[PDB]
Amino acid sequence: DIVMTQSPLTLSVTIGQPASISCKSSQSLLYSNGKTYLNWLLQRPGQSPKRLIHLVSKLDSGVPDRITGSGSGTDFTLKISRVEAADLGVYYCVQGTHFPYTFGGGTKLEILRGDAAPTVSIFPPSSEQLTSGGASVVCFLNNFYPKDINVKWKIDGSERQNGVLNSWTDQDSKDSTYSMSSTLTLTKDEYERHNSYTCEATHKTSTSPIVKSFNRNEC
Amino acid sequence: EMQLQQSGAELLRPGTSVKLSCKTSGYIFTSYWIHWVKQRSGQGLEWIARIYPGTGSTYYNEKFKGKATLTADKSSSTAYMQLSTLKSEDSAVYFCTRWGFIPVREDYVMDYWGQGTLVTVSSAKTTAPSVYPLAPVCGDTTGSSVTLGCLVKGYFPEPVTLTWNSGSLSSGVHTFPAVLQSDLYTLSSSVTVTSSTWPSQSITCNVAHPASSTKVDKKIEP
Ligand SMILES: O=C(O)CNC(=O)CCCP(=O)(O)OCc1ccc([N+](=O)[O-])cc1
Ligand SMILES: [Zn+2]
Ligand SMILES: [Zn+2]
Ligand SMILES: [Zn+2]
Ligand SMILES: [Zn+2]
Ligand SMILES: [Zn+2]
Ligand SMILES: [Zn+2]
Ligand SMILES: [Zn+2]
Repeated sequence: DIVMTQSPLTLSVTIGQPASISCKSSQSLLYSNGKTYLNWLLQRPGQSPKRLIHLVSKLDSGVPDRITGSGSGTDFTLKISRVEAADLGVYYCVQGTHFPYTFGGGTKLEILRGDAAPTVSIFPPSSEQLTSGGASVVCFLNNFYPKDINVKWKIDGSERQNGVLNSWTDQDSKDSTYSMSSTLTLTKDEYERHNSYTCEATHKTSTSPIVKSFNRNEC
Repeated sequence: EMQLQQSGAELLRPGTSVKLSCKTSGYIFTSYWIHWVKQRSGQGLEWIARIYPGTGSTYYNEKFKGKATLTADKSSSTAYMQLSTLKSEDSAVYFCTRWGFIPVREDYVMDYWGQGTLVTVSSAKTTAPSVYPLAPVCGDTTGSSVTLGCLVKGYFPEPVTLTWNSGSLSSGVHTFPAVLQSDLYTLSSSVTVTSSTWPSQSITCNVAHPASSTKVDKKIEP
């Protein structure tokens, strides 16, 4: 089967700048009728894929002409002349010249924006949960940029690595930021044996770790 | 308005089979090829097969012969894809699409896609979630704006539906992708409002887990 190689894997571009994605094939995509069946698709976050280009350079209806396609043989390029927020998503090249049809691995386009420091919120276990014998401490690190962040949990000054569950959202199409959730789950008994619970983050926007904590006690 | 509606998420036991449906409308069903595409773990697409409903003619990617069987009910404008003897690699999202390539014209008409059908191959048991309200103590963000949360934990399988104030409150909402651990998923959502809204006016977390027919609303009380 034809192997389709796309590069780069991810590109970060500021709104207003140009972008270009490459797609290489293991066989020429020139069909015996002289047509080259190479398509480009865009899959926006949480949406089905959509064809942008067909026959190497022909734009599908309703597709902005900021998008351009070119190439031949085994080398193809998709270029966006001026990036806009709506261009966020994963781009794929797919060939139809050789059966079976094969796709490239995709290129994630991410919007490069000004660095943003996380807004951190920490939440102790709910009464409801403690009643069941469990206790989760939740920490939200909302709207930061770049995506690269490291969070550690500390209980009474020592790092706790076991029982942590992290989740990140994709880049927000409203402000181009990221958000992440970190949950530390313990037994009700151990939860009630400690005092301070700290959610600590390491991010580009600060020379020292970003901190949020609470001391559980009574009254 | 051309539309393709696919069936809901499926939890299938290993070794069994499923029949996925793709209901279309807005165009002449028998005159266009319908293709099925598979997507695993995010970016990673594969072409499965195509059927021309008018004649019932089909073409399969070798890899899927014996795995997928495509049919189409002209009387209802519905295409179907049966997946047989499911195993690990079959867990994925499947899309149907009126791709739009017209062989005779050697050109294309617009592609319309279904929303996708998630198939989970597992023998793990269906479990209802526990919804926990997250009121701030330190997650207050001082005055100005306060952020609340909702923790949905210990459920199986995906998906779960979470809205705030029945969908009324959609801005400043962050719902995180569920994470699987020990055969159960955990999901959380945060909502940021002004100090003026909460606690003055109520904020409620709405959660639904179709697989276990669970529907619960948790009011974030201070
Ligand atoms: O079938 C062959 O062997 C010969 N080739 C052809 O007839 C041309 C097919 C062109 P095209 O429809 O662009 O095929 C590629 C192709 C088809 C469907 C698809 N999809 O995502 O649904 C993705 C890619
Ligand atoms: Zn060939
Ligand atoms: Zn050939
Ligand atoms: Zn200690
Ligand atoms: Zn101690
Ligand atoms: Zn301690
Ligand atoms: Zn021509
Ligand atoms: Zn065309």
